[PDB]
Amino acid sequence: SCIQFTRHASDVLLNLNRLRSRDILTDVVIVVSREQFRAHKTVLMACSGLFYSIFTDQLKCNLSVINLDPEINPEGFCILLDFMYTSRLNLREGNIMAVMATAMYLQMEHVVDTCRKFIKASE
Amino acid sequence: SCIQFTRHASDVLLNLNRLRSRDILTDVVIVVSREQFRAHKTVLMACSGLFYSIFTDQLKCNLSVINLDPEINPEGFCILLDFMYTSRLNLREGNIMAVMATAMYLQMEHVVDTCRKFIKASE
Amino acid sequence: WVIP
Amino acid sequence: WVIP
Ligand SMILES: N#Cc1cnn2c(Nc3ccc4c(c3)CC(=O)N4)cc(Cl)nc12
Ligand SMILES: N#Cc1cnn2c(Nc3ccc4c(c3)CC(=O)N4)cc(Cl)nc12
Ligand SMILES: [Cl-]
Ligand SMILES: [Cl-]
Repeated sequence: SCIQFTRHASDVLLNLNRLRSRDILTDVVIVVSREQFRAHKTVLMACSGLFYSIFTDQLKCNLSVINLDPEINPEGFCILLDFMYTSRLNLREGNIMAVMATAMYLQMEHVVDTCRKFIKASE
Repeated sequence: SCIQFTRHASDVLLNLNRLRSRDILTDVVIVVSREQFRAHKTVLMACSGLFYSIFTDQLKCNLSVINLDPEINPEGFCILLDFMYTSRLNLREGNIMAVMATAMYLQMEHVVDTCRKFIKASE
Repeated sequence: WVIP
Repeated sequence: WVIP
């Protein structure tokens, strides 16, 4: 018999992104080649099958630094990290291949789906 | 020129609630009289003006235990904590006064609004 | 607020 | 997915 506040989940996510922008309570740095990205482990796990696996691991759960595979593109990661915190995906002709490869690695199935559909439409 | 995934914010919140249920990466215990509630500081701040103030404080940000005012009802807090993590508010005739008082203390304006409207309709 |  |  609950009532539901429609905008609540979006409002929560907006405030989590504000915390990220101000570097408040971030507990991990994701290293992608020469670039570093600070984030909240809970948000990363909630969005990515890869981070969910990493941070449920009894040893990796306590690491402050995670190094991604050297084949991962920093811009592709940046676009996906922004997506995690906003629901908005900056998908462009110039970045779609990097975004899709990064989303496959991060196990972000909905992003992979759409990248596949956008590529299929251009061929 | 971004695209947006409609269900993303709800999916994030669902996974944050799963983390809470499994006690994964919870970093604070909220003590309400004889009861204890584990939560994620980032979610509490994102939902409550009171917790946003508490956890941006340079000393309180590092506390693992927060004790609420003894006038706060544990069931009212429990209902609001569930709301924070799900967007669903278990508002009942028997708990509405406790929920509204707790929401005023926690500075959760949308919950206060609706409690006020539900009370006005019954008088 | 809605009835979900 | 939508155009926001
Ligand atoms: N507890 C918990 C919890 C935290 N996060 N999380 C999940 N995170 C996840 C796992 C796989 C995938 C995605 C997110 C997006 C995607 O495409 N795949 C799942 C579950 Cl079943 N549980 C949890
Ligand atoms: N950074 C950050 C950040 C984390 N959380 N958070 C806010 N949390 C908040 C503050 C006040 C109120 C509510 C939530 C619900 C309500 O009724 N009042 C606000 C801002 Cl402006 N910023 C942030
Ligand atoms: Cl996804
Ligand atoms: Cl609220």
